[PDB]
Amino acid sequence: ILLGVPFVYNLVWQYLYSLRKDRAPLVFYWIPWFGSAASYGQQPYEFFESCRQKYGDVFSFMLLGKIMTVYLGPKGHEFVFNAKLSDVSAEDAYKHLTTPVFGKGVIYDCPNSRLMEQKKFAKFALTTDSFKRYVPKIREEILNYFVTDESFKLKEKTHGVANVMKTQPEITIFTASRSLFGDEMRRIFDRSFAQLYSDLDKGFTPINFVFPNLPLPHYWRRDAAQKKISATYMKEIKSRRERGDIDPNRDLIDSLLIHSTYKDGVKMTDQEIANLLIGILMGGQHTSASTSAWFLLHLGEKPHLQDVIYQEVVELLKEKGGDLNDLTYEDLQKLPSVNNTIKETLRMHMPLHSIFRKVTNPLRIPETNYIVPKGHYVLVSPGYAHTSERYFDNPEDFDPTRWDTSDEVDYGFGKVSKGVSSPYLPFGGGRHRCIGEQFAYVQLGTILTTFVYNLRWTIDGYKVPDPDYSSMVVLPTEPAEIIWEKRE
Ligand SMILES: CC[C@@H](C)n1ncn(-c2ccc(N3CCN(c4ccc(OC[C@H]5CO[C@](Cn6cncn6)(c6ccc(Cl)cc6Cl)O5)cc4)CC3)cc2)c1=O
Ligand code: HEM
Repeated sequence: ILLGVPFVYNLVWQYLYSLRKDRAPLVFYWIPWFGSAASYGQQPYEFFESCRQKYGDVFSFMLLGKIMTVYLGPKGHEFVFNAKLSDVSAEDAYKHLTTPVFGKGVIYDCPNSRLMEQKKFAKFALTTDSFKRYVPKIREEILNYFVTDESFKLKEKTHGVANVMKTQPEITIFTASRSLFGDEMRRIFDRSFAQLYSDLDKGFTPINFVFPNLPLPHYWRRDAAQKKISATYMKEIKSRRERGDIDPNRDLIDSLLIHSTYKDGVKMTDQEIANLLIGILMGGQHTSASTSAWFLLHLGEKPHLQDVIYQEVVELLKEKGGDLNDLTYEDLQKLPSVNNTIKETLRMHMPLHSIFRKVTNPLRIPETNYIVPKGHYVLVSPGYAHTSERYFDNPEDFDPTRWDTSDEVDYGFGKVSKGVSSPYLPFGGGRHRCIGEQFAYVQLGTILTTFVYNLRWTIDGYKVPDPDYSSMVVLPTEPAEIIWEKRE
């Protein structure tokens, strides 16, 4: 009867909290501590609506013992994405997840001042010039999946059925490796190095937000996975240092080697660079492999859209008389089917759905008397707004064409926007703004252009998969496959 005992107190307390006209409204739930982890972790945009139809734009909900004050729409964007440091912490929300996976010292295992420069150091491999050297590497890597991978084998076969839960994560990590990390880190993925990243993934799971370490196999296998992979990168670092092979514009390992001394002259360690390398590779590999998976599916549901984005690239190549191997970075900038498709795929399917900070001193919510106390979490969600009749009409319609017809601030890593209020914020905003956006459109952009150029495909049933949210990012439920045929 320690069933009534918690029930009666958590129940009676749930009503207690109703009183305070200074605390945002809270969603009801029957389980103590567990809260709405059910309804939210399964379909959270419905859940958001199922709360806005009741409470408007501002509200809260329990989540595995932790409070999550929400704020929808461009006003929520300003409230969380642009909070300054003395009220919200982005590390105190993302720490227990990313750190055990990437390693100490970097990303969220350091103060914000540190993180700001790591994002600056990174950006030295993310320039207009880098992207020109990456396009053909990324492309040729793709084509090498098309010819050597059992899902395609385009030099033997002419029709097939490729799983996008396999093709895209492998193509994504292979193209990221080959371009960001260079040829030896890519050649070393022949080995089931991949198995080590599989071991690292299975411990990069939302459950880390509460259970980041406990004595289980995939926990210790993740710990060991991070140790083996950093030391691999720590080995590439040492081997190109002592070789004198540090080329300040080529890879991201280079660029990180050069620039990795802080404002106060303090020096990132060899492992700290390796960990940050791990985070970068893993973060970008998830969010990019997802987006290419979806725009592969959606183009298979509306195969007309492969033909738009196809004819666009042959008009450019016919002006160059130069085949696909002569399709450059600046040519990506002139193919708006590709970019709007990616832009649309990111509207319909932003990879992160919730975005947290934790509250570090009481924070007054604007035009309310609600104050978030030290202890609760804030949650923006550019995703809700990405698929609301409020901000886009026919959010259901995968419409790449819909994309036709404030100055700046620099927190540390180059100039970003001061404006956060756009309904469309796939890459976030503020000091935690993403730095791989333009890079992602070079990847997704070459994946996409290469696929369409060689492959025409459909998806059987014209049923686009339902989305899953068990995981760190949002992915199609399998069987998520594509029925393809060589174009020639
Ligand atoms: C398991 C039981 C089941 C019933 N259930 N019950 C509840 N839930 C649930 C709850 C919460 C969540 N999540 C979803 C994921 N979410 C989340 C994911 C990523 C994230 O990322 C923010 C930061 C840290 O990681 C990166 C991701 N990234 C950004 N750009 C590219 N990747 C990041 C930033 C920088 C670097 Cl270097 C790497 C990375 Cl990974 O940004 C924040 C929140 C938290 C809530 C999912 C399911 C369930 O599945
Ligand atoms: C389509 C692909 C991507 C999407 C949709 C995406 C999304 C996001 C979002 C929403 C944030 C803000 C998180 C917050 O404010 O809480 C963010 C930040 C970030 N992203 Fe991306 N990202 C993508 C690609 C990448 C890639 C390829 C990389 C690395 C090469 C990367 C690295 C980062 C980093 C380092 C941050 C900084 C977070 C911080 O400063 O705290 N992202 N991203």
